[PDB]
Amino acid sequence: NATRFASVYAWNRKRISNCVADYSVLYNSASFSTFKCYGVSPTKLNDLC
Amino acid sequence: NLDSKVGGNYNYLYRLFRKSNLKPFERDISTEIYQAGSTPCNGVKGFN
Repeated sequence: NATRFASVYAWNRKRISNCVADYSVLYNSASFSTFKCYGVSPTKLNDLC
Repeated sequence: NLDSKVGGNYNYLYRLFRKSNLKPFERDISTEIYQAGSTPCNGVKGFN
């Protein structure tokens, strides 16, 4: 939800550790245009750690 | 030297994904489209 991002080569990385993730609002909420994700399903990520 | 074909041999088949693991000495011949991941996609391939 950040206002301004960085460039494609200027891309910034944010370390995520010691956190609990809720992926229902990030996927099933239908607030995003599209997603392409290989090797794992979006619903599996909630039961996988 | 026999069963191999140029460009792959598609006669034989294998089921990569299934809703559950088969018990020993059990046969499932179904070739239809079923649930792959944890989200039921209701038949035809799609929806991850």
